[PDB]
Amino acid sequence: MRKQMVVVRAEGGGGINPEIRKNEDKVVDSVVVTELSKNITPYCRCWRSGTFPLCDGSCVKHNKANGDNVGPLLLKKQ
Amino acid sequence: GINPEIRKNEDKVVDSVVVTELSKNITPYCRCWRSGTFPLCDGSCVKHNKANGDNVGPLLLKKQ
Ligand code: FES
Ligand code: FES
Repeated sequence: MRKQMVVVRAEGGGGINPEIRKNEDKVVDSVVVTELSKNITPYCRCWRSGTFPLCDGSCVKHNKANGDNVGPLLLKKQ
Repeated sequence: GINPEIRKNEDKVVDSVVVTELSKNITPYCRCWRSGTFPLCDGSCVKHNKANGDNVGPLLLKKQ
């Protein structure tokens, strides 16, 4: 959408992940659950985190800008 | 927007998993907000990806 080479990604389209790992056929991440170190580890469901697949709070910025309500998955040891 | 309809009465939709409670060897959790079994993945991602030229997929929680 909007070619200047540079493609400006204007508007919407149907997608939800404009930027992350676009070279991958399908972005899947795996967690072997015994590898968790903290009691609670938040995982990103918004495709905006700078530490994706972890949540860095970018969801907060996305929600306010877009009138959305997404948030992370909390993996808990206990 | 990312989430069309899930739990709009919540200003921020968060789910928790106590990993010792998982039953399947690999349990897929939805990151696309299209699953009919959200927060689980039911493969709606695949249809979404095809329809919208996207490449999103689940988080897989594995025992081994
Ligand atoms: S940064 Fe994506 S869910 Fe928090
Ligand atoms: S149904 Fe949403 S990630 Fe598979």
